[PDB]
Amino acid sequence: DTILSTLRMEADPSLHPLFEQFEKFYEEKLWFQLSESLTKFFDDAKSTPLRLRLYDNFVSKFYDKINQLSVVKYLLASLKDSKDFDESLKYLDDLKAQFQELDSKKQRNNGSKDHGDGILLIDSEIARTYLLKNDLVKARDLLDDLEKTLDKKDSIPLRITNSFYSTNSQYFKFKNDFNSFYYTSLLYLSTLEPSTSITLAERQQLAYDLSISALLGDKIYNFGELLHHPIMETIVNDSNYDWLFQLLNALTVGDFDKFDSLIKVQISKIPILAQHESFLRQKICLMTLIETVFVKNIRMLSFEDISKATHLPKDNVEHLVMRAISLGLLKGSIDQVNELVTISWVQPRIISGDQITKMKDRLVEWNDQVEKLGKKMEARGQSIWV
Amino acid sequence: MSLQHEKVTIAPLVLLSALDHYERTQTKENKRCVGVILGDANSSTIRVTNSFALPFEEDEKNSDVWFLDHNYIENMNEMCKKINAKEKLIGWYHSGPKLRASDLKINELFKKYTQNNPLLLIVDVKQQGVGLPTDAYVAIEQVKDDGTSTEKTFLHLPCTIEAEEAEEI
Amino acid sequence: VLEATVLVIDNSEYSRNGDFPRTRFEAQIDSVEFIFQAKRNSNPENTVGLISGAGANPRVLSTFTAEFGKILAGLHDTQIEGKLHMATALQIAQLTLKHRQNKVQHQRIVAFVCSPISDSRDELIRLAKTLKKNNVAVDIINFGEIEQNTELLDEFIAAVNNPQEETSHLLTVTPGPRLLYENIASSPII
Repeated sequence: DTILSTLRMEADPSLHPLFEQFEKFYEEKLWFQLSESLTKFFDDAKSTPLRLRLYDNFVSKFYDKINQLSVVKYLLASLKDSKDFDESLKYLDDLKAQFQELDSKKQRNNGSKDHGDGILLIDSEIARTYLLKNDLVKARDLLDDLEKTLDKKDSIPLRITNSFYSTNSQYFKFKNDFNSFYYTSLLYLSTLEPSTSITLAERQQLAYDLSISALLGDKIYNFGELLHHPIMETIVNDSNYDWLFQLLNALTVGDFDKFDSLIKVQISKIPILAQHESFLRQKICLMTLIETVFVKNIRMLSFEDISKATHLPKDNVEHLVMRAISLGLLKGSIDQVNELVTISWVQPRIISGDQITKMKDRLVEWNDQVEKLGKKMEARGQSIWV
Repeated sequence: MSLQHEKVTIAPLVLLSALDHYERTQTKENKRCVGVILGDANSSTIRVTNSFALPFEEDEKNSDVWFLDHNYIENMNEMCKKINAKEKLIGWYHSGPKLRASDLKINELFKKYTQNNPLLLIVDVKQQGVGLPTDAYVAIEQVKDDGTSTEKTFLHLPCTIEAEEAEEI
Repeated sequence: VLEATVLVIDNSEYSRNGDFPRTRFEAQIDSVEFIFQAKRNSNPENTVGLISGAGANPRVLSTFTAEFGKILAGLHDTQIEGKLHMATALQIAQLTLKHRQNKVQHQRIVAFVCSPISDSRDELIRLAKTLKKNNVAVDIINFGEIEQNTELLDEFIAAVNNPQEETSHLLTVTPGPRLLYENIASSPII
């Protein structure tokens, strides 16, 4: 009741009944229902002094009675704003020491799991702080150890996937590895859980970063996956980042003049995009080439058609197809004496509803041909089919 | 984790034991029959060699009301080891006719008894098929085809019926 | 008396709580100990079962057995996770009672509840009447969320309420500073 009394008035009155619930559940060791309300108020932004003090006071008693997920989460909420990364690392090391003291040995029933997953989350947050500490190499090594542990734990039960993938995404963003950030963020979004979707603004910024990386990523040449994903619902309506959504739509469609105007206006929004403007123009050219190949069809092409459909001169089409073949978009072969660019298997695209009917009709024709051939074969050689 | 799901080989004895099991317990329609698929593994080609009956029970209701005896698996294991120590549990089979809802759920029960990933063997015991009535389904985790959370689901494997010297005769 | 029984222990997150020192989980394990010992003393021929009602859908830990070693090993390897889908657990327990090795032992069920019964009331009454029709005897030992569970526990017992058959006995003992198996020794058992 002592520290309970001290923390009772060190907050807002709206949070005071929560303190009463914490005190009531502490009386008869109902600490799981206490942790429910602890999570209830910890997620709320009102807990800025509470994250600083209530954790280190309350949970110091109940840290060895509750599932370690909530225990580590309560400390994580505290370290969402602090710039005490030295003492934050010391806090994480203390958490490791306590978990490797209780779960070290003397395991005698009482359920439990030795709570290795909490240790994995703690190490992931150590890597996160190291990234905040500009420990890029050390953070990378730590997350390598984390993925090694991910190989263990016999297909780990989610949760740790969220923190680990978020940590790798943050590392790739800080290292400006656009393709790695894109893939890791997509994996994290797929592995996201419905227990909490953190701050809507933070997830909006994450979607913004994902769009930036997709636009500035090398091994990405189809933005359909991002556009029709629930991650885009965060800025499916906002106008502050509507410019990049329009630019992505132009990228997919292949618009040139609209792309030029949008890139001119928004080149000053971030210097990161201004640095890689030429890469974005090459992305436009490759978009146009792929869409023209997929629309005009024809296993062959011509230099003039590519030049007209990509706005590049008839002398730079060759390098364009060089990049296209090297990046894996196509598997063709050039011919310059007579400009007759030859095209083979093309990068696959998501199939729409209309394409199903044509493929179904072609299937029907193929199956009818096969049936006719089989009927002829059976009829002709019935004397030996035994 | 072992990747051994490239090829599956079944001796005819496992399959005929499946048919005998189905015709023995008088299973009517909608009543699936399940047993264990004792064999040898740890190589690329998983090989099924011997089987036995299991007291699997399930009401045609909520998929979680499935019941299966835990002691029977180990009790059969001990006797079969006494008869032959070269045959180890490598999963389970059900008496067809096609994949059901609880297949993913019940497979996890055999995770501890098995050493590698448990093997599912569908047996067209009532013989509606035209080709081979057997197909393998190893439960593996891969990303969703709809761009959603990674799912631990079954994967079809090329199963070929092949006999040894003892059973070919 | 030859009496095949199954013990539906609860390992839900609410059952992790510690109103009974040390925890409701440990108290349930000790009650399972006492019930197994008492059934052994009454008649060693009786077989006991262990079914856990939490950890996603209920998982059978051991079939109808009379040996403490295997179930006790199972008790050490059942993590306290998930919620208590008591309807599915009761249905599974009914399914187990069909496969008694001794087909003469009468069906008995003792279920441990430490979480709200958030199940379909009509479906619950249907399950209770199905259990009564199969002459299945059910006992529920309530400690924990008594304010809610006792709304459906009495309904269960009034739906089973075997007059001449094995009568269902309800226990809703409020958490008290006495030993739990001492509380369950007299009222529900005898």
